[PDB]
Amino acid sequence: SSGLVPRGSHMGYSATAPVNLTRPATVPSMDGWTDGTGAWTLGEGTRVVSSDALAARAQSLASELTKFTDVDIKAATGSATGKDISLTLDASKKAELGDEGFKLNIGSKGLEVIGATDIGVFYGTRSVSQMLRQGQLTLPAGTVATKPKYKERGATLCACQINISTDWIDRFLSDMADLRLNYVLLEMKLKPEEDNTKKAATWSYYTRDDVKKFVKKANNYGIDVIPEINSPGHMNVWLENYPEYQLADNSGRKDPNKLDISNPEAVKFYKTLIDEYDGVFTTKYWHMGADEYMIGTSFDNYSKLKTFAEKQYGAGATPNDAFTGFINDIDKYVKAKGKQLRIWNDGIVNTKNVSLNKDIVIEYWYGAGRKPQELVQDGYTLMNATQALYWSRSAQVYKVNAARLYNNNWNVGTFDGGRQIDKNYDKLTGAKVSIWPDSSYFQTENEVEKEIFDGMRFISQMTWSDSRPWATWNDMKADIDKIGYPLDIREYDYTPVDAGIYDIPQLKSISKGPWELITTPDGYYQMKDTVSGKCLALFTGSKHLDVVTQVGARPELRNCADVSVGQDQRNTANERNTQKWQIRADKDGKYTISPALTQQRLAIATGNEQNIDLETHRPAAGTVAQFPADLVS
Ligand SMILES: CC(=O)NC[C@@H]1[C@@H](O[C@@H]2O[C@H](CO)[C@H](O)[C@H](O)[C@H]2O)[C@H](O)[C@H]2[C@@H](O)CCN21
Repeated sequence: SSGLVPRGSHMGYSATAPVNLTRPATVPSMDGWTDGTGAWTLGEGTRVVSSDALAARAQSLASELTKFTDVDIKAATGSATGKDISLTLDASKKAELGDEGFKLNIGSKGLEVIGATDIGVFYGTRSVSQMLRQGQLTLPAGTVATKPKYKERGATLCACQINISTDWIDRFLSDMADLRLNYVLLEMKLKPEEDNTKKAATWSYYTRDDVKKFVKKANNYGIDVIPEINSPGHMNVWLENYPEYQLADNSGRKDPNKLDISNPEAVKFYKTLIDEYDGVFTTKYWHMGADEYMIGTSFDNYSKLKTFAEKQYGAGATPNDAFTGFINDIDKYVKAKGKQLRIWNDGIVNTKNVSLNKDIVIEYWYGAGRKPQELVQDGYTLMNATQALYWSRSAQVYKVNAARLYNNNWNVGTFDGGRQIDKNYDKLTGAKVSIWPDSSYFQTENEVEKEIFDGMRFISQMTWSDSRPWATWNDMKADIDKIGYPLDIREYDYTPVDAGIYDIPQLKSISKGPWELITTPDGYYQMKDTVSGKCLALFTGSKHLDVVTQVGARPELRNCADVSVGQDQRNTANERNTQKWQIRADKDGKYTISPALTQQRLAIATGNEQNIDLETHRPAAGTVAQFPADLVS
């Protein structure tokens, strides 16, 4: 017989270790590891030891490691033993480590993590968590120091028109932290509450309380959450109810997507929104978008902007000048609030009388138009937001192919359309992936989460390490899978109730029930009415992005769709996903039911809910309808 038995190494340091014991992988990679003698084992009695200042980081790391390892790991202050993980903040090491980098020393003093900042220590602890959560509790001795090549590393998350649940955003933020990603551009609506903007409080929106909460979580993770309110284009969700601010074409037809930048009350409305955001985001940036103002048309159809340009910026001024002038004016405005402005690059147009301010960060996604190398020559600060790093729920042209990018040698200087710039350009800030909803019924947010996994690891690797230590993408993939999600994602209770037969009094206006609940692979439920044999759907109402956003829309019974299939079944996506329901448990015990696509909450209508949509249609009082959570708590 083989005699196979667990090795069962003693906890702490051992001078003996096999020469080729695996060093568990991390993402980002920690390049330039220097091997030392022996190995260190996490085991019974191992503690995370730190100063008082780092106590919170130590306690959190101990708790997490206890969960992953099944060993009771406690935090402590005072002296560390070779059994222990030590956290050290040494701010004198800024040259070696920078604002975000860290050093690991693994040896007879235990596992030491050193950073020059709180975020640095935290980022070192992410590698420690990654290394210890792969079923191996012995780590080869040695040392490494690592810091990110680029300062901004992250994602555009367009939580726009449709709502991305705050629970999803919290998970997203935990995933970003695991991956040492420090940037999220969040295009979203913060619920407008002043008399002069409140008619734009249509769904999707986020409450001030909800934003304050995820910004606080982000900041603890070293993540800069930058808001975007796109302007002067893509303004439908803001101007629908304010036709007075919409731009009319030569024939007098207004577009709810277009802000009239010649109307000073329209510009003031935009600035009012900036002021509303300022109370809840902590970032020093403002992103105003400036993409696709004239999509589906041209400035020739808006002669009024030419007229405005000439008045404002002198004879010969063009609509491009007026557009750039609006950008420069928003720059002036947010600077005076201590912020730096950011735009999308298609906002950079050929001007005559006005020139675009060079203190504006350019996030470059669109390679038609002024080329990267040209902007380099100009001296602009640039972030790589290539379309190669896009996902869309509906536009299948936009699915990140991490394999292809890894194998083809993309790096952060590889701008849109494969146009290379010097990756060491001293004003290249970094790079990001971008997560766009577009026609939104094709994929649930949970399917989005599954799909983006590989691409998030790819961008993490190339923005921090800018190296390819895995021989191929497939080698990377095997290690990223072994590393897995951070604790918070593993803990999220996607489906808190068992499949089965339920009485659901909230649904009595639809059927007396009972209801058969079954779970879906994306972490939702289908709810079948045992009376009619049909399934509950949120199907009907006014939409944005082909998803029902109408506050007060009522659910309905429809023939049962097959909820067991994946997102490649595009032909049935709408019937399927309109039949998916998210069930959450209260603090504590009570359950809420939300349409998976809309992320509003079912409630019995009282007739006292207050919202712009409800001024013009209300569900019959006492019937069950969807509402944003803030109108029904
Ligand atoms: C920078 C970006 O690529 N802009 C152009 C478009 C994206 O447009 C956004 O669409 C969302 C809704 O999905 C918002 O309305 C936002 O204001 C727009 O900027 C679009 O998502 C994406 C891809 O479809 C391809 C082109 N970009």
